[PDB]
Amino acid sequence: MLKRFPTPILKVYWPFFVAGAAVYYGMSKAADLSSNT
Amino acid sequence: SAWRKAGISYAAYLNVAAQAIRSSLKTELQTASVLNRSQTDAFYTQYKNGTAASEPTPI
Amino acid sequence: MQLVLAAKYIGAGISTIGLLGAGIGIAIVFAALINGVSRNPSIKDTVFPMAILGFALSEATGLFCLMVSFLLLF
Amino acid sequence: MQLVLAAKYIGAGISTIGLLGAGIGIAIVFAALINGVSRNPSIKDTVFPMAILGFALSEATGLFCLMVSFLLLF
Amino acid sequence: MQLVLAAKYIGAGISTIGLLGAGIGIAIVFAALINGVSRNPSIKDTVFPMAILGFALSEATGLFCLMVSFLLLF
Amino acid sequence: MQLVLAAKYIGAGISTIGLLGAGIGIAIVFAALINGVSRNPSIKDTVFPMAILGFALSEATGLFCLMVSFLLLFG
Amino acid sequence: MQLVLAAKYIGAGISTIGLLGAGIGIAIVFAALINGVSRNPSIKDTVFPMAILGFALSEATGLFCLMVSFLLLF
Amino acid sequence: MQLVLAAKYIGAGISTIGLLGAGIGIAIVFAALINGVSRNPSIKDTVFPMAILGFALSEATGLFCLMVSFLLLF
Amino acid sequence: MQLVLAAKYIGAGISTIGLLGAGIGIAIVFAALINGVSRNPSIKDTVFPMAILGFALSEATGLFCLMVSFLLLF
Amino acid sequence: SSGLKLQFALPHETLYSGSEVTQVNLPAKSGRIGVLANHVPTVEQLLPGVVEVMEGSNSKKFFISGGFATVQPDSQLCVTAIEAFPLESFSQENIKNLLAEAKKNVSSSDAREAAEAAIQVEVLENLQSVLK
Amino acid sequence: LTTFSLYTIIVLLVITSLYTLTNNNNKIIGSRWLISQEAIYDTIMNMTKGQIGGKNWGLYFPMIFTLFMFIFIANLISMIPYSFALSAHLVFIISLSIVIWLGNTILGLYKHGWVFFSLFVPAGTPLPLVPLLVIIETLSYFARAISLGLRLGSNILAGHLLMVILAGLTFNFMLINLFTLVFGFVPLAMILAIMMLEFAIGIIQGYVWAILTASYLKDAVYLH
Amino acid sequence: NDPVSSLSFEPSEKPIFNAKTIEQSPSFGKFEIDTDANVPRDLFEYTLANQMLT
Amino acid sequence: FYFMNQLTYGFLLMITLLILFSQFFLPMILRLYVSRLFISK
Repeated sequence: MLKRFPTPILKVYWPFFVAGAAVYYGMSKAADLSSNT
Repeated sequence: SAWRKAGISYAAYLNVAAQAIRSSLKTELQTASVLNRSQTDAFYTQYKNGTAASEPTPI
Repeated sequence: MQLVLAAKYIGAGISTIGLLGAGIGIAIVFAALINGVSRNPSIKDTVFPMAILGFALSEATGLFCLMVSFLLLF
Repeated sequence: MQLVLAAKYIGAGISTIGLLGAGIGIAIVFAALINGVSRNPSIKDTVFPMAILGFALSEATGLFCLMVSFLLLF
Repeated sequence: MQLVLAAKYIGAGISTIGLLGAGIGIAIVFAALINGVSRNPSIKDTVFPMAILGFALSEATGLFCLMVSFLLLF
Repeated sequence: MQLVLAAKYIGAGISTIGLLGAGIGIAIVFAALINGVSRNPSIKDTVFPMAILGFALSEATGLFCLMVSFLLLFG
Repeated sequence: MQLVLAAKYIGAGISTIGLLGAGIGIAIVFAALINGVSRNPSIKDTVFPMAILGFALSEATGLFCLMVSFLLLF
Repeated sequence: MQLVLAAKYIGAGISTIGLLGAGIGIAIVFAALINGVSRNPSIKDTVFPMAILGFALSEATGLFCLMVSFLLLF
Repeated sequence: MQLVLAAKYIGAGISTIGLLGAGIGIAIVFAALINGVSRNPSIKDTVFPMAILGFALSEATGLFCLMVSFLLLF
Repeated sequence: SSGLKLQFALPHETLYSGSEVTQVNLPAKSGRIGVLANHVPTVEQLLPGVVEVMEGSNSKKFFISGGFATVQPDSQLCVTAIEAFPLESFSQENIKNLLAEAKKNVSSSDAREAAEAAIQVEVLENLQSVLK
Repeated sequence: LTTFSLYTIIVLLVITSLYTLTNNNNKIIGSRWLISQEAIYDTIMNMTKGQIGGKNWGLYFPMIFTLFMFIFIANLISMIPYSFALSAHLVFIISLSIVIWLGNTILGLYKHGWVFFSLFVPAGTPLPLVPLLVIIETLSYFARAISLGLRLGSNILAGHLLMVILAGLTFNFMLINLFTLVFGFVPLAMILAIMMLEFAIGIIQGYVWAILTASYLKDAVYLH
Repeated sequence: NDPVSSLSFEPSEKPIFNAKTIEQSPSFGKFEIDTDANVPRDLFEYTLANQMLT
Repeated sequence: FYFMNQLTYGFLLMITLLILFSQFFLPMILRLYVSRLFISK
């Protein structure tokens, strides 16, 4: 039913995750640069 | 009209057209040849080597 | 009236363009008629009035555009 | 009247585009004619007057564009 | 008088758009002609005269547009 | 003296669009030539000169408008 | 002065539209070429030189449009 | 300078229209390619390359129009 | 300044007019794929990727028009 | 080849075996096409219609009962037929109409039989067009 | 808690109460809810074979599924005239397209390295044609990534505003006309039609987004 | 059996190309077929009828 | 502008959906598959 049979969750999904992290670093500085508040 | 799905095949369509021309041909054109063309007494048996014997199905 | 008359003239000039569609209408109606009659002679008699009505309505649309262009002139 | 005359000229120039459609339509009619006669050479006599009528009707659009341009100019 | 002459320049420039239709009409008549000749090698002697006649009729619109552009210029 | 040359340039620029139809018409003639040659390899001798004539004729049709634009420019 | 340059720029921009016909034409040439070579592969060798010839002719029409636009600019 | 840059922007906007012709042309090339390949699966290998090149420079025509728009902008 | 921004707006608007060709092109590409699958259903898997390739190319044309329009805007 | 040769043949007896012809009408599924000399090789289905054999002597006509109109690159026209329409003696209005009226009753008998009945009515109407 | 964040919480509240909160029949059927998602699950699973199949289609299946779920749910409740749908900014749809492309290349650069640059030259286009094609190919890679994000969000914005603009007209019509009848139900009829279109387009554009992001994954994993 | 002579005879063979392969003929291109009339299958059926009758 | 609790949270959402699908209902669909497979045999 919800019997957890292990499947790839992080083993092969790393590239998009590290891409997201590389986005995040800079993704907050873009708002800081264009504060306009 | 439709002779592939609605009909049987191009052969049947052509045969029916030929029978149209022959049966509707004028009286003086009627002869022994057109009578032989109209005449058909074949029997389709389809030998049941395994099964499905048609038993002398008329032409 | 200077600007008004100028705009009326250019409006008639630009409203003239509906004759493009009227002509293409009549033209491909007649072209399809030619193709059909050349591919079947018997059906010519029953396809001719339909083409007649077709380019008649196309010319009616062209006349609508002509009327609109004309009212901008007078 | 000076700007009126200038707008008359520009509007006539704009209105002169209907001959494009008239010519392209008569030419598609002729193309259908010649394709049909290439397929069936026997229908040429039958399609000749109908196609001439279609040519006249298609060129009527160019004639209407001409009369509009003439009204714009003179 | 610079504005009227400027506008007649603009109108003469605009009038040269019918070249599209004239050229495409010549194109389609010759295209259908060449297709019919290739598919029917024995139809040329009767398609060539009407093909040329249709070409001339199509070019009538283009030459008339250029004539009205010329008279606007001069 | 400036508006006249300005309108000369405008008219020439709006006349240059005439070559569009001439080029595409030349090429559609050529396309039908290709189709006919493919559907009849033995008709090439008959079809090549007529197609070349149609080529040059549509080309002249476009070039006359090009000359109109040129006289708008330099005349 | 500045009005002349402004109209020069707008005229060059309008002249740039002349490449659309060249593109559509060269592409229809290769389209017919593809259809023909797909029909019979043997025709490709005898059509390729004249095919690219007509291709270059349509490209030359486009280049004429571009050159007129350039001489407008310069 | 105000009108000069204004008409530079207008000319660039008009010039970028070449991508319309580029897209239409590459698409008709693709359409003919698909039609021929479906009608002739064997021709695919020897009809791929010149089709690729042809729509490539059909897009290069629109790229030339875009470059004209670029120089108008800058 | 105000005329500069005004011409920026109109140049963006007239840059937008180059993507109708992109739409028509992607459409005729998909239409040709439908036609080819109709003729040759088996070749659909092989022939499909080129459809998306041509779609991407024509969309690239349309967004080149977008790039011109947007750079004209902001 | 010099002109066109027609191999019009009928299973009872062949009609033409390569006779020189000035022009041939071939009512087909798409439409009639005039082939008279050279032309291109073609394969086509002959819809029931008047295959008129135009010749310098006369333009004698024949309504075909069906067949295939195919062409060879050597200016050969192989027209295979079954039953022709000799001149105008083939014309017989009364029995054609009688068959059409009597058997349109069974035009909705049984799928294949119904379709063949409708087709035979259609070719009877074709004969009526040839009846004139 | 911005409008985006609270909307995102509402998304997951709906997500769990379709298939996670049935879980009682211990069968493959027994609830038509289960038939619903497995239909969608099967349509994308076979699509995963047809587009990504050959070595690792099932490996990357969930991202296409999760993204399709994300777009599907965000487009369902977006019609009500007060739907302040996705903050009326839709900037994240651009961000999702950017990160999807940016992850796509790193996978390409990781799995191919310098070979990823060979993707710009599929079959031919020799050295004279190499610079033209690599320019078109590389610019295209930026091109359809940004286009994917903007087209979805703008149309949702376009659909939402054409809800309101037509709605204001109906308010004008029903207030002015005294005794006639054909003034407000026909504008109501378009409102009924234009709302079905907006509901419909979101469904396919979610599918289109699913197919597209699938399409770019092929190019990253497989060089052609 | 072929009636080669007025008294002699021997069996002989006539093969029929399938509709799936008449379209694969090397010379199939020179015929301007139309997909509307489904010429391959009609040709195959007519071919079968004629050769079996002969 | 505002991205903190949405994009990182978006990937966390994808991870949660990944769990609740691939660890729960992918095994469920597979389990019914193999269940009926052994039911036949």
